[PDB]
Amino acid sequence: PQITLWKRPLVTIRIGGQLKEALLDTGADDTVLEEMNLPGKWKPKMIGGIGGFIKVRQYDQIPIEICGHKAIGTVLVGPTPVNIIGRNLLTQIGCTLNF
Amino acid sequence: PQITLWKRPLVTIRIGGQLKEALLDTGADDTVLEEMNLPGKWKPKMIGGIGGFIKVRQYDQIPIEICGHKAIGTVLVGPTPVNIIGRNLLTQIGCTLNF
Ligand SMILES: COc1ccc(S(=O)(=O)N(CC2CCCCC2)C[C@@H](O)[C@H](Cc2ccccc2)NC(=O)c2cccc(O)c2)cc1
Repeated sequence: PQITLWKRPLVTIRIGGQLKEALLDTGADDTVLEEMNLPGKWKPKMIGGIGGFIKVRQYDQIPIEICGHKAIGTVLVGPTPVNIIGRNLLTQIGCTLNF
Repeated sequence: PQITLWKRPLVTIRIGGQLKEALLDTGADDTVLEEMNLPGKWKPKMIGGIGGFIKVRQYDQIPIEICGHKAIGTVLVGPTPVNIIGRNLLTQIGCTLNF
């Protein structure tokens, strides 16, 4: 679809048979989800945002269906204010900015 | 134009006699610029993201040129690591997400 920006670009994603709302975030390098349980080995990681650095858990090769489009990639889990879909997966679903 | 997301969506913006590189950021409600001594009235504000909150100065009705598109609106000025063009100005240059 085409998504305008007068409202937050929130979409439904499917991860582990759970539906969640996530924000399409072109300013985010990474995909970062609020506290949740995911299967597999994780590696501790640190990432930086506007307010400083946080600790997150890195899960690789995780499938997510973003608004009907399939991705399989790195998902970070941690204390993000909102679930965000970043560039690593935006590229997988063929998302571009247009004006 | 169409901007892919393989790399950070950085573009040239103009605010007075300052050209700067800024992120076209669909995850940002508002525009946040690195510290600069803009003229006129402002109000203090706190904004939050990954890592917590920072203190900014909100300036209203500031003209910005973004990739040669004209915009005018609210700009938040403070100790951000990166210049951020938020949805308030993205809608004004006609910016959409497409996939
Ligand atoms: C109200 O206006 C706002 C409020 C918040 C923000 S925000 O910047 O915090 N922010 C708002 C978001 C924050 C997360 C939850 C939803 C709200 C915009 C976001 O795109 C930032 C941009 C960014 C990039 C690099 C360094 C610092 C910031 N990305 C990131 O925080 C980010 C960058 C690179 C890697 C990464 O893992 C995350 C912007 C405008």
